[PDB]
Amino acid sequence: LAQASPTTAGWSLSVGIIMCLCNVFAFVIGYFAIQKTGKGKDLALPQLASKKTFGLPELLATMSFGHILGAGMVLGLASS
Amino acid sequence: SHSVKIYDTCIGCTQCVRACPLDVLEMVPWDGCKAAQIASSPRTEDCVGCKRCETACPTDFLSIRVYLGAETTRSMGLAY
Amino acid sequence: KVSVDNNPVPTSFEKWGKPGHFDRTLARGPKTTTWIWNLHANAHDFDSQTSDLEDVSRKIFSAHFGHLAVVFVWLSGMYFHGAKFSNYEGWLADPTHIKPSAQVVWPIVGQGILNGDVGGGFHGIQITSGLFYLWRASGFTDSYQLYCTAIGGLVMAALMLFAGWFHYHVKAPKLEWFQNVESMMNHHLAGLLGLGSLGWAGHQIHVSMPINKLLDAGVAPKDIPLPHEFILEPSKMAELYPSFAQGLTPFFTLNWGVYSDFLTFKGGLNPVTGGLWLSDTAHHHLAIAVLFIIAGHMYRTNWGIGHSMKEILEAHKGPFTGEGHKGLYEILTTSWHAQLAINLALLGSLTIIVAQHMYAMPPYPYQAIDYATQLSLFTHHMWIGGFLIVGAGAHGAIFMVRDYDPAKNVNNLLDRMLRHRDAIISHLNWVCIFLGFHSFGLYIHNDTMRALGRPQDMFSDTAIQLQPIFAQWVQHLHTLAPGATAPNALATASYAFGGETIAVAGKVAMMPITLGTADFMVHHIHAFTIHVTALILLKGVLYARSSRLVPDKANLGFRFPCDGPGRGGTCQVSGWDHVFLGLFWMYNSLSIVIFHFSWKMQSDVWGTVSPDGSVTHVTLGNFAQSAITINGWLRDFLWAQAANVINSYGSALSAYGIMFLAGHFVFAFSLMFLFSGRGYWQELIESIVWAHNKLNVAPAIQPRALSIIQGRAVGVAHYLLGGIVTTWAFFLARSLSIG
Amino acid sequence: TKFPKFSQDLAQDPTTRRIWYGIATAHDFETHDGMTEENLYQKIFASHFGHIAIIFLWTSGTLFHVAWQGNFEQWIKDPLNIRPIAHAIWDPHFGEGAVNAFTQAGASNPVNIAYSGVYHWFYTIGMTTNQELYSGAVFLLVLASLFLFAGWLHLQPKFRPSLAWFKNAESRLNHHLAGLFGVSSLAWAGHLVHVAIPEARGQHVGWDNFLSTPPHPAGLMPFFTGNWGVYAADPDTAGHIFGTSEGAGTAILTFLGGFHPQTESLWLTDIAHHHLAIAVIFIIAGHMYRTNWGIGHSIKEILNAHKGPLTGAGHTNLYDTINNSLHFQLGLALASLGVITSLVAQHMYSLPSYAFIAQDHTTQAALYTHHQYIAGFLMVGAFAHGAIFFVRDYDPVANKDNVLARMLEHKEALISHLSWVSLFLGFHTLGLYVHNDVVVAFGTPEKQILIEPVFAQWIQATSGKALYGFDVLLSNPDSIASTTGAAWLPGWLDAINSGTNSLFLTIGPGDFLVHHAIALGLHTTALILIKGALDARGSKLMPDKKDFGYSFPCDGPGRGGTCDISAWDAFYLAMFWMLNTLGWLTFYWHWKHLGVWSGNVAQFNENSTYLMGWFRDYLWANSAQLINGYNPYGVNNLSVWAWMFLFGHLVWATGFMFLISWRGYWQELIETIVWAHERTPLANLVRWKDKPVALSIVQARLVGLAHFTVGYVLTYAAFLIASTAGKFG
Amino acid sequence: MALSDTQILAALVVALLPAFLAFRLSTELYK
Amino acid sequence: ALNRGDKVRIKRTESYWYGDVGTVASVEKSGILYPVIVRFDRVNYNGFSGSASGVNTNNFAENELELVQ
Amino acid sequence: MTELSGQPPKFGGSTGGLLSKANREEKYAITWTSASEQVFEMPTGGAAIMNEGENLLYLARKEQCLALGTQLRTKFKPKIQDYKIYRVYPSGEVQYLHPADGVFPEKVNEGREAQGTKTRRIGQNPEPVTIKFSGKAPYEV
Ligand SMILES: CC1=C(/C=C/C(C)=C\C=C\C(C)=C\C=C\C=C(C)\C=C\C=C(C)\C=C\C2=C(C)CCCC2(C)C)C(C)(C)CCC1
Ligand code: SF4
Repeated sequence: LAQASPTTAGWSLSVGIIMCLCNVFAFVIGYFAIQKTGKGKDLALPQLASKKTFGLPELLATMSFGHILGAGMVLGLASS
Repeated sequence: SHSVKIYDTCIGCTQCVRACPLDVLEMVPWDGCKAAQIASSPRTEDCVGCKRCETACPTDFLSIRVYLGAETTRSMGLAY
Repeated sequence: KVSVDNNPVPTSFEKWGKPGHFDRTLARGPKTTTWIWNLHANAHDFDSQTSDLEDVSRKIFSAHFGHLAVVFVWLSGMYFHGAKFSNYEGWLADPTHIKPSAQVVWPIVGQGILNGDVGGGFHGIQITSGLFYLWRASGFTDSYQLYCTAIGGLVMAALMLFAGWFHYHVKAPKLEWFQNVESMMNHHLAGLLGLGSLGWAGHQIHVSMPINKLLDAGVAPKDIPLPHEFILEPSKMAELYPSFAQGLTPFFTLNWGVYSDFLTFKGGLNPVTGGLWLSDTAHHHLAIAVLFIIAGHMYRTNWGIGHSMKEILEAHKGPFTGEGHKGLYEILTTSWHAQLAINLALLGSLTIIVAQHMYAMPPYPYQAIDYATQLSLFTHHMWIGGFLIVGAGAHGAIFMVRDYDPAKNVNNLLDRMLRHRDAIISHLNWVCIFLGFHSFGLYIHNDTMRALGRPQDMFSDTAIQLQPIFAQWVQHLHTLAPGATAPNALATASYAFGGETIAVAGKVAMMPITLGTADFMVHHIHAFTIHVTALILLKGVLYARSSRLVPDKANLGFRFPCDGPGRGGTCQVSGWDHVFLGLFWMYNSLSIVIFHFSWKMQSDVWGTVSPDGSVTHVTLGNFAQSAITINGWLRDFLWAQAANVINSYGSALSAYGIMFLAGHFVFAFSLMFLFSGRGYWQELIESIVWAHNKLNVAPAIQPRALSIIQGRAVGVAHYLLGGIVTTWAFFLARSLSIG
Repeated sequence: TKFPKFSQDLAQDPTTRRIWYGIATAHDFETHDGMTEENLYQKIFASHFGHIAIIFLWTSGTLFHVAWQGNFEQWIKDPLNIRPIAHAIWDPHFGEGAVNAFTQAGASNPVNIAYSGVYHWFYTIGMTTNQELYSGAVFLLVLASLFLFAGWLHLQPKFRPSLAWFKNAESRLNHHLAGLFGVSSLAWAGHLVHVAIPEARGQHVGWDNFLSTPPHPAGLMPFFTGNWGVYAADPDTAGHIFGTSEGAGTAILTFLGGFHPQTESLWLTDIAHHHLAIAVIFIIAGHMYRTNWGIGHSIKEILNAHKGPLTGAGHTNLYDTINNSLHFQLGLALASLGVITSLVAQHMYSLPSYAFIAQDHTTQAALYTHHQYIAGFLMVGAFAHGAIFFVRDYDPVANKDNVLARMLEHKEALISHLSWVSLFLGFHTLGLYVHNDVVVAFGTPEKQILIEPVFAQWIQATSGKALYGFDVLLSNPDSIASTTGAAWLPGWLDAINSGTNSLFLTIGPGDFLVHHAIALGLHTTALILIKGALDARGSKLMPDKKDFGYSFPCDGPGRGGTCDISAWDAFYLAMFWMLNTLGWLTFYWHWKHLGVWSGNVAQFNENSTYLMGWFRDYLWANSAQLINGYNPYGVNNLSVWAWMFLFGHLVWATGFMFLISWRGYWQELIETIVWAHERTPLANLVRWKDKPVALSIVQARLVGLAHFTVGYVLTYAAFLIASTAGKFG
Repeated sequence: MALSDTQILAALVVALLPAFLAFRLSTELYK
Repeated sequence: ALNRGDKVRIKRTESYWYGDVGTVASVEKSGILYPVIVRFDRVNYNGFSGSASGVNTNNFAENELELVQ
Repeated sequence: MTELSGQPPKFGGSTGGLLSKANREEKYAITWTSASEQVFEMPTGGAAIMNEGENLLYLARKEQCLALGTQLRTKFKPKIQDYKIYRVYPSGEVQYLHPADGVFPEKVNEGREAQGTKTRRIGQNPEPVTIKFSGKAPYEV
């Protein structure tokens, strides 16, 4: 057998140190990846400090990238 | 040289000189047609035998005829 | 961002009268018989009829809708043929014993002799396309479901026809919806290539898994009911595979380890049925689904994120290249022909990939039982690929003739191509000479040495060896790979690379293919023929615009025969005739590849296996000694395997021989068109006209000769069809009687 | 000057087409510049003597080979079960397996089995030793040298003949009918009387005894006074054995007919009497015309007085055309040679005149198809030269309202009706064959169409056969022609009704069908050559055909397209039809005699009606011993035939090269190759002196056709010889 | 029966002269 | 000599239109070489390879035509 | 005739152009005056950039030069009718070709003779046996 054994979401470490910081890194990338952000259909009117400042499609793009990158993190990290 | 002969049944459509891409035909005055112009070939030693001349004229068995005789690399169409 | 127009060209019936209204000189009438061929010639060349891209592109869109309609009619007809007038249930009750059949023949003129005893209590003609294995893999067990598929396909073909009529006659979009190629790319990677992958992943997980998991055990097809009572009742999934009972919770929590019970990485083949594991294909389709859905987020369409093609094409420029790829976006979003060449070339190579992956790794169950379906499927996909790739060459050439603009491509890549076209043709001629002398020369030397009976200086295993060490090394690497560098694959990728013999009920499925010196020389023959075809099509593309034989040939067009007997003679200077000879080279190369395929797998991997462990090939292993030469190729493959073709008469296979003789007749009739010119028979036709004028039964439409390019077209068509049909007759006649 | 020197038009260009055309037109003396009748006829006469020299030297060479390296006398010791030898083999590339597989027939060096059939010829004339064959070789060698010396002698300025000497037709006809055909046949008849008959009966005639020994016990005076029956007194009976005297009389001239009961040959007494009679009839026929005596005839008077009421002008002023156009008489001569060689081929298998030639089937088959291919070649050339005559030498004002003017007037109806005959015959031949094909494809041969060739059995029965039972006018004694009392009736009636010879074979429906196929090939090829000739001086596409000459590429893409319009192109499309009709003939003949010689005539009587047996029983099954000339185990004596078979196949495809692809693409390719030679380093130090170019259109068409022909004939010859030797070794 | 070497040389030396006089013929017929 | 609308038959024998009839179109001034322009209903061979239509009108003289009406 | 004043066009050079016959036997040249700077295509392959004023370009055959000339007539919206054709020899001499009179042969100008103009119909050609064994041919006479 010897397959790459995964674990369930422990909801104490597997979601916090793994993919939340990955979403943080996705926001960091979204600060320095998209050359042109704010012209979507909805402009994400409730601005904030550094989280919901640019726009809706940038937000969904960087959150989907955070999801796929954290999924890669938790699959390729656990049991090699 | 590819000898070219033109006979006395020319109308004067001037397609005959218009079609040849080697600038060998020329259009000369005359008195036996409505256009008062018969075609002529004063530079016969630089036509290659492409025979587009024989396709140009719409008269029945057209006044111009080309004949393939003694060939020269000048009139054979080479770049060397 | 959509933009449409209402009622651009209304429907009528009057335009069907007086045919040929699309052109300006073909509308005067049938003043000569060449007008009929001119009508049939330009009936689909919509680009030269009109000027702007608008109306012609609307015509293209409606033409695609018509093509989808007609292929849907064909598929519905095939499904109904397999449904009502076949032996699907009787074949499905058993495996290797009964040959399947999907066509009946009316006994009218003695045709009942053709309707032979296929087996299993039926008289008809044997199927070879392999649709039965597809329907068993999908999960078809009842005729009413197939009838439902047929009637649904027919009615949605009618739907497609109505959609095409609407999209051309009522609402036609502008240009602006078409050049938005980013939305095209995103939706095609996303919608077409992704949703189908997810849908078949669901079909394989829900339907194929339990149907095949109970069908391999020995359960009769009429015992279990339909998949819908499966999908209603999850307890059957739970009792079959205990991973279903955990729900979709492990998917969302990313604990995918429990899903490995039905999503596997087994690899190899299935020893029960000879096909691939259905769990492997389900895992495949889900993975490629994820890959394409990710891939469909490349490009900028309306929300800032993504990429634009103009910027990325400007972004690449080299020290040796110059200004770079500027100008590709305009010429490739303006001219349809360039994109057609691209898609046709990649579709042809993709079809070659499809056949080359079918033969070695049989994906469908019970395919490796009968060799006829395997061999016929492989060669048919290869022929389709050859046709498409030569057409890609043709349309690249006609793009360089017609739609190329020299102004907007200053110092461009195409400028460099037309700049060193002489160098490219030169060095490709040199490699052509190299592979010509050093591959066929080996066969001439080998035949000469065998003609003297001195095998001590021959090219064989028992002589001077030309051993393909690279292919053997890669085969050994693939044998060693699944134990070391592929930790999550218990079996191999395939046994075609190398491994142990995999058998099936009664017969053999696939053994490792040893590669001797004969295969080395054959592969060199292949590379030589592919190089020749690439040479002729590449010159036909590059020399299509200008040359220093005739510089103004682009002003004439693409389809012109010659430029007179001057310059020594200019017959077949245009790119059309380059394609006209490229078809012949395609025919030769693919004839060689399918002959090698048939003989190699009739000699090495097929046959009858004994239970003690020994196999027995039909040709008793002669490829290592008789394929090295060429006279042995003439006798041990052609004469030896033609006997089954020419001794099947009065039996159930007389039709294959009749098609064989008719194919030789069609080949011989092609020489009509190839050899002679035009004026000879136009003169002969004129003498016939005088004869008919003597009877005063002269036709109103004046009879004329076919044109020169028309004669070349009809000639290459007849030669190619004759070759294809006689090869098809020989292949099915030999590989159906093998048993 | 530069080669070629005979035309300044071909010495004005640096292209390699100058070299190709200088090879091409070296025999077209009319196209040469500064050219008159005198110079032309002198080169004619020189080239004729050179050719006769080539003929005699070739005969001397083959005779010397069969004398020296052959196995003639060991074949004299037993003449039936020993294969002859052509010559030994000197090739250093032979491995020892091929040496063991080629050294046979009692030889010590590797040899080849002779299939030319000259062994039976030299046996039936009586060349009983190798020294005599050496004497014959040196005799023809010095005779060839005599023709060389005379050919040089006549080209001196003092001995150059006049124009009128070549013009004198009547003396030529009288001489060639009398002093060429008559006295030579008299000499050959005397050779059979005094050499072939005694060497056949066994008694020796040497080079010192012939003047002493008489050829008959009685003298010349019974021939003189009243009784020629002394020479027809004691013929060789049916119990005769060759080379000895039991059952052998001493008659030299008789006409008992039939065959030889021992070896299936024609009696040498028949040949001698025949040659003598033909000598008499040609010597009588050689005295038609006035030459220098005032007695006889004139060509002009007989050819002008044959007028007509609705013919037109009859044959007026033709003498001025035939005597002043060499192409016309060349076409007539080649047509006569073609038909006479066809008759040679088709009479040599049925009525052979050599001992033991009816047993060695390989030589018989090879000689038949040899002379048949020669017939096809020579007489399609006759048609081509007639077309050239219409191109170059027709005279409208000299032949006004002539018969040839009528030919050019009704050429349209002539071509139309050749076409009608060709289409009718081809439609129904193909339809009959494919209906038979489809019917036997379904396993019910009772519905086949087997048309009995009733007229063939009718002429068979009226020629002597009684098997079919029609018994009309010859086999029945009730007719008035049976009780004629002639001296050929018992031998002929024995020959027809004996089922062991190839004469007047049994005829079935397959012969009817294949004869219709042959007549189809005839009519198609005739249509091709006739429209090529009769339309060489006018067409509504191009009536200026006489201005351009005979062989020109095209007349351009104008007027709808003019490719393949010359009469040369008519010959081009003609040659394939000639080869096909010859092929159909030879396949049918070879399969029928394979069925007869094997004894299984039923397979030809049944399988020939449908294509299956043509493609399977003959074309597939007889090729099995062909291809096994070299198995992976070992080789045998059939290696060279199989390898030449594949060689001819490669030649066929390598000519299908030029027969498909035309010039312009090839010109672009070779021009790019010239660019490759230009800019490359360390290769500009040498430059070509003759410009390279692609071949012309007409030359490419010619080389493709020539390749097609040589590959075709090589493959067929190899298959025929190898299969016939394998089946009946 | 048996052949002799002198016969082969005699044939060769009588066959030399047609070659020489044919060379002379080809020389004279070039004009 | 011939007037407009005459149905006239031609005898050049060096043309494609031999043994044909048709209607004369126009006659120009005297002293010209070929005055008689005739209109036919058939078509000659004129055109490039695979052309749709050729020509149907040519001019000749009086001394080779034959009026019929 | 003195010298060919101008400038080579702005081009990257092409390897499919001149060969050894250019410096060996003869080669061609063409000059024209451009109203404005634009882009054309050079008949031996590729696209070149012309400049305003006089431009000098070299070729090896008459077909290439006349294809280029017809391109400068019937491609650009300001029509160019100022192209002249020149041939040069390796001995250093130059010769003018076309238009020799100064106007195109499509039209008619005076000061010119007519040659190769036989006053006979198709069928009035002499029939070949009256030319048989003479140095001429039916088309020549
Ligand atoms: C191209 C041409 C030509 C032509 C040629 C030729 C080729 C010819 C021919 C022909 C031929 C190819 C012929 C043949 C023939 C033969 C015949 C026609 C026959 C017959 C018949 C009869 C009458 C018979 C009789 C008999 C009988 C009954 C039987 C037995 C025998 C006898 C004899 C007895 C010429 C040059 C002139 C001119 C120009 C054109
Ligand atoms: S010959 Fe014909 S094409 Fe030429 S100018 Fe005269 S009428 Fe016009």
